[PDB]
Amino acid sequence: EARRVLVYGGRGALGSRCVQAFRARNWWVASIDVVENEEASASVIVKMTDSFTEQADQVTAEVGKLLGDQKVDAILCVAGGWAGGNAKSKSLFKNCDLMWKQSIWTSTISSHLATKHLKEGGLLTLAGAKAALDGTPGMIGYGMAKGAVHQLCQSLAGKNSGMPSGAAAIAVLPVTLDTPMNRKSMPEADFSSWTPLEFLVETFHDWITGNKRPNSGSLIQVVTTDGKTELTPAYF
Amino acid sequence: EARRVLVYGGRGALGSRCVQAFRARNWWVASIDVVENEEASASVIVKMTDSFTEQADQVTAEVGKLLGDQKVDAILCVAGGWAGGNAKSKSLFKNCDLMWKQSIWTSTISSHLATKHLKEGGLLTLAGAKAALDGTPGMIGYGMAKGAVHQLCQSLAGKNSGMPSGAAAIAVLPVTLDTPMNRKSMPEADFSSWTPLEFLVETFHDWITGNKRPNSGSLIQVVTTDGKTELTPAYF
Ligand SMILES: NC(=O)c1ccc[n+]([C@@H]2O[C@H](COP(=O)([O-])OP(=O)(O)OC[C@H]3O[C@@H](n4cnc5c(N)ncnc54)[C@H](O)[C@@H]3O)[C@@H](O)[C@H]2O)c1
Ligand SMILES: NC(=O)c1ccc[n+]([C@@H]2O[C@H](COP(=O)([O-])OP(=O)(O)OC[C@H]3O[C@@H](n4cnc5c(N)ncnc54)[C@H](O)[C@@H]3O)[C@@H](O)[C@H]2O)c1
Repeated sequence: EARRVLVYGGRGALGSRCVQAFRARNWWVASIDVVENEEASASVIVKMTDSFTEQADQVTAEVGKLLGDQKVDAILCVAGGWAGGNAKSKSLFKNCDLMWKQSIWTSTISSHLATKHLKEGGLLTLAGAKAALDGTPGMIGYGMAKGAVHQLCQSLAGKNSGMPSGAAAIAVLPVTLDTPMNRKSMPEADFSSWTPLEFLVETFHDWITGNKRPNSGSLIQVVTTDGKTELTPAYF
Repeated sequence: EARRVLVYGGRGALGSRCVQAFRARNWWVASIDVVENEEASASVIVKMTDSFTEQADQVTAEVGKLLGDQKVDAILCVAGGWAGGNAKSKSLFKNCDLMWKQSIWTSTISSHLATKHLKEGGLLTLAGAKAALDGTPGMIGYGMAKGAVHQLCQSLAGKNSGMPSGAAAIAVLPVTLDTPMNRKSMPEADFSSWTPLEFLVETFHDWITGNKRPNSGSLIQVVTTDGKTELTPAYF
């Protein structure tokens, strides 16, 4: 029960799969990323800038003009990426900068967009990390970025957060996704423990059409063992 | 047991009290803030910029030149500030931008500085928020900022985070501090539930000189009831 979806990070591995999948069902899908998705119904290009407010104002304004008075069924915030490094790393700063822009910036704008354009009873999905439920000594930036997302998910389920009535804010907490990039970069790893993209797509679909949707403010761990994926709630 | 301290946010309410207090004991104290602290032994001025890596590289380089081969007993990261707003707020973006720069940026550089300049058995203090242990619907940015700090504290206590041997990473989680600004801005509030600055200063002093120091990765709630402050551990 949905025909209007926004995919934030629409050109990423997951995001791309979503656009394709929803377009195949004849849903109207807009992709919001640093580059265009010609497969989407519409594309919003995020401006590359160090200025958060400049980027945010730009996306908000453009989505505003694109939607008009139309509300969407869901906003899938699937933007992110990974970078490692401990506190001593020479690349700490560069990596932190990137991690913040990919996960914190996107999560924040998404949240704002949800308050303005999500239908009542609609869905917002955020991208967290199972690893970020604890200290992440070998990946400072990433852990911090994802931790903040987790926290934000809590805020949105609270009274007077600005979320539309009956809408839900849900964070997905994966370990590793099965992507060609992951495959090339971790060639001798056990792919049988990586989550297929299709599994998430099918899950999102369920959540949208009212099937098995968890409460707002839920942190859902996505863990794959021997090619079988399971969903397990985690508490903040 | 200390004579060398760095205060990050050295010109803030708390930070200022620290510099004064440690200088009074004849300790060498450097203040790192957006403005100079003429009361400190030394002052490092953070460059105002939207570029995280530009700001970070600048502080790191300058602290490096200032310290040389000298290690410090402690780094008190007391930088922050507060801004409110739900997800629907028109000022969300502006407020988020500020919250991130004051708490996330500072916490991150501080952490990096600790790995390079903290003595073994030294201390790093971070500034969190009791409120950020849950969803903060009325203060998105703040909650996110402080949540990330909490998470980072966890990372630094982990194996191979880059922290010097025996040093500790401790986050302080206040409710409200007794500041003249708070007083002017919340005039009919119960000041008897606000934490005196001196209490934190005395606490920091204890932590530095080895008295009653909690484990690394500790989240210490600071709660004042009827002018009596108490320290209570919280778990991530
Ligand atoms: N792949 C994994 O192993 C793994 C493990 C845990 C979590 N995750 C997460 O799940 C989500 C989906 O992962 P993925 O594998 O599809 O990621 P991806 O790297 O393949 O795709 C992320 C997308 O985000 C876009 N993006 C980055 N910053 C952006 C901004 N400011 N505005 C707009 N778009 C921006 C990128 O351009 C890219 O298209 C991400 O948050 C990712 O971190 C992935
Ligand atoms: N005052 C309260 O009621 C209250 C409640 C909870 C937490 N806290 C926190 O405890 C810590 C001490 O609080 P305070 O009352 O002394 O804060 P403050 O606002 O009075 O001082 C913070 C300082 O941080 C500096 N700063 C901000 N961004 C900076 C950057 N990028 N580089 C350097 N310096 C930067 C500011 O210039 C200011 O001097 C802060 O993290 C604050 O958020 C305060």
